[PDB]
Amino acid sequence: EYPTVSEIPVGEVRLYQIADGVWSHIATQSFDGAVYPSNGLIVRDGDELLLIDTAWGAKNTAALLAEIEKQIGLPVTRAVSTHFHDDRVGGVDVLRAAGVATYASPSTRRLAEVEGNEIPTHSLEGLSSSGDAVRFGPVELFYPGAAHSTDNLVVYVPSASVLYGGCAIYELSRTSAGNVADADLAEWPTSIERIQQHYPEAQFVIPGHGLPGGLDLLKHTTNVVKAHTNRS
Ligand SMILES: Fc1ccc(CSCCn2c(-c3ccccc3)n[nH]c2=S)cc1
Ligand SMILES: [Zn+2]
Ligand SMILES: [Zn+2]
Ligand SMILES: [Zn+2]
Repeated sequence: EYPTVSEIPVGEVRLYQIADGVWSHIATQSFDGAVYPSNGLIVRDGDELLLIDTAWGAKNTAALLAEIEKQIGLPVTRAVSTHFHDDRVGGVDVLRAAGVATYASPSTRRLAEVEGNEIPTHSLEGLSSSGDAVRFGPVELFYPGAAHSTDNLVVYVPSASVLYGGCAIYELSRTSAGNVADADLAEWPTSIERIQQHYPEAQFVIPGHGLPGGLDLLKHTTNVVKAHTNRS
């Protein structure tokens, strides 16, 4: 019942209830004549919502907000982008125009600036060192160290045991490394181990793209990263 590319018109968003007061959002985007799904997180914060990641661009992001307004009907007051690439910050202006406070680490803000990407307004302090964790309302934010990118964060919802790995975690179907231009291949397995050691109790693991699963997505990503490392 998890939405895939074939059930999502490009420009539309679906929401998927993972657990109580936790949803993934699913959008699609064309890239290089391919069509990819993309996940984000929505977490109930009392009477308001915390959004994790944009829906990969302004049009998708406006559809996401409209879809939240329709299906949940609670206001999105804050949003966190998990790394500086366009699939996570693309649409930050749309959120901002709708009165959402947008957040990212100084690391992510710096890299987005350098990249010429949209720049979330507010800064998340205390994530600069590997293994750093900080509370952000109904979630914990964790910097495991460099993986898909030097700045990538993961999000844990303690109340629901939902780990959102963002693009540092691959779904099981993805058997080869994705787009690794900005990755730290050498540090990626160690960063996944930090996630393993810090959240052994996670029941649900949501990858940045594709199907959710359990904690084996961590070991899976390790396996894939290592196979890529050994390309010859
Ligand atoms: F099977 C697959 C293969 C690759 C992906 C990733 S599609 C690329 C998304 N992306 C991007 C991106 C940003 C802007 C334009 C294109 C890709 N930056 N970081 C990441 S992750 C997903 C599923
Ligand atoms: Zn990326
Ligand atoms: Zn503000
Ligand atoms: Zn991604």
